[PDB]
Amino acid sequence: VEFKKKIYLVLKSSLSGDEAAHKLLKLKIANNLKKSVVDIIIKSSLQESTFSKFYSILSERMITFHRSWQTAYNETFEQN
Amino acid sequence: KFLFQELVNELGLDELQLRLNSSKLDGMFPLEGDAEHIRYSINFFTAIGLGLL
Amino acid sequence: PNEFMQFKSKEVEKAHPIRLYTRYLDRIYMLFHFEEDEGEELTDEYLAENPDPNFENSIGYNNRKCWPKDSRMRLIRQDVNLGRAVFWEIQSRVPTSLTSIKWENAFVSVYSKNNPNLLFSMCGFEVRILPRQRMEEVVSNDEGVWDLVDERTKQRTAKAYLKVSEEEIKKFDSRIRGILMASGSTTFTKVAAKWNTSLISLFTYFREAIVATEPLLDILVKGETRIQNRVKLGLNSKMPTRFPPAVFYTPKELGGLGMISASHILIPASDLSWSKQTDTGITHFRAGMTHEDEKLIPTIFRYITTWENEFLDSQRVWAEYATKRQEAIQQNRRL
Amino acid sequence: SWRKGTAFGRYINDMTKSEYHQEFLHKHVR
Amino acid sequence: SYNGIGLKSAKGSSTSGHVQRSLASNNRRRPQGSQQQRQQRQNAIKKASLAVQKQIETHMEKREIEVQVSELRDRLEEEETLSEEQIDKKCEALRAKLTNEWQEQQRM
RNA sequence: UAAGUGAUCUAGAAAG
Repeated sequence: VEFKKKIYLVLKSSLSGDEAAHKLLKLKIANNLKKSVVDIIIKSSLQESTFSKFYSILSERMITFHRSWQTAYNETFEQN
Repeated sequence: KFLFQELVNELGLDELQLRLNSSKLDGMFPLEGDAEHIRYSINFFTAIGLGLL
Repeated sequence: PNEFMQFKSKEVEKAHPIRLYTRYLDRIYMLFHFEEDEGEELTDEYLAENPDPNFENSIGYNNRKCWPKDSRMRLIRQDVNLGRAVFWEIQSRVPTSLTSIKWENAFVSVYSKNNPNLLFSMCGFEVRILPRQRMEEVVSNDEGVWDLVDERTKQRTAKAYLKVSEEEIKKFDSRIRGILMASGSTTFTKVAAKWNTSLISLFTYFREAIVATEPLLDILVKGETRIQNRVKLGLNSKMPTRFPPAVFYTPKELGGLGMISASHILIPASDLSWSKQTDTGITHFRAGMTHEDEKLIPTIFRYITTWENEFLDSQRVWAEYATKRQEAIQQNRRL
Repeated sequence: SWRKGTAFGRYINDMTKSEYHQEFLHKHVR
Repeated sequence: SYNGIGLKSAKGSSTSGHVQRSLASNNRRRPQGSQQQRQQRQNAIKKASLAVQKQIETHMEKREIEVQVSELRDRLEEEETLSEEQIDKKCEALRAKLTNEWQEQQRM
């Protein structure tokens, strides 16, 4: 629960998506919750009025970073 | 529908078609008829501005 | 009559060089779409009129100084000449006794073979329009970029990167300064309220375009810290440990101040010497408004719908409204 | 052709009257 | 500052002036390798695609003859042919025999 | 042939 909150805060505290992405990567989150993190991000996106370039950029960055995050994004898509 | 709209807006129609053509696309674009089943997909894609149906 | 910048036909639109025009409040915005022949004519008439042996006139040119070297208008002997020539022509067109159209107060941007970007300021923006076809690699369209759509094809034909104009930044800074001064008498809550107002104005006006301008970011951090020191100075404290972000960013309901952070942002600080030449991907993040025991205060920028989203969204919802109005008419009901 | 159709087709020792001064005022008023 | 990239100095800024490297930098470090398939596809799409040659051939041919001449020169200059007549005669022979053979070639 | 090492300002007293 608090993990989720933390993630949300990290998202919000950024200006542009890139910053947010950087912050999330710094978090050092293990392969376990990467999917969960992605889900959280998605939900946050949903909460807003409209789709933001921000979230898209963040998604891109994370995806680029490590194969694990690519997998997470995929599986999140499947879940959706 | 929304997703497709986004894609078209981003990539382009013909370009999009080319891209998808390169991919498999079983559920979106079935070629094997399956008895008035392509009708469904075809119908749905006529709802938005799409060709090749 | 025409709608804003529509045309009865394509032919009429194409007939003249002067494809678009708008005078936002004593600041005209003439868009010309020359052909090679026409351009040649213009350069000829001007250059013959006002000669120069070297390139020469490239210096004393009103470039967009906010943008980076290979981003802003490149200085081609031809294109620059055309630009200057165009300006001269325009000046000739208006009588001097009526008004002062001095080159010094005129930015001329050019798009061509050798100039891929197309710049301008309007309503205190700086907008670098760059078409998709000219871009070497279309990356994930960043934030603070408007993907423009061609009306015919409905494809994202061109991008428009957005900075905030230096002038607007200066104005903002001045506002902050104003707030700061005449506050020895003023109480903390009032000060913070004023600052909040200032910030919301600055964003809600140009929302998306803050991402780009590093100077504006700097101002926001600097300004915000100055405001904080107005409180902290007020208590003759002015000290980090004893003003944790509780006191500032907590709302007025809970004994806070209601200060709205546009601060705890990580400031994108790319390689300053390279960044001047070309736009970099943001590489290194500087720490903006920091604190000991860093609770990640959310910004304000995330909670304002960025303009492009607002406008696409607007188009959708208004379309929907239109459709339902028609439905109402057909059904003969009050929608 | 298109350029035809317009209406118009083709030091002082006073600190209050210096070119710098007037210019400055122009700059710093609006 | 650090690598052309830190803040000029922490005084002024009104902050730590702490300077993280982003972790999108790894994305900007390897976007060509990550999005190699974007260009790869494009490349694939356009991946299918006399006088000089004649001149070269001619050179080779004449050159060959000249090699024969050289060889003659070698044989003469090394092994008992101090006179100029020997050289010239040899050259003549080369011309006759060589251009005979090459006439044959032409005929074929 | 596919990750995450690192840069971290301040700082309180008088009189007004």
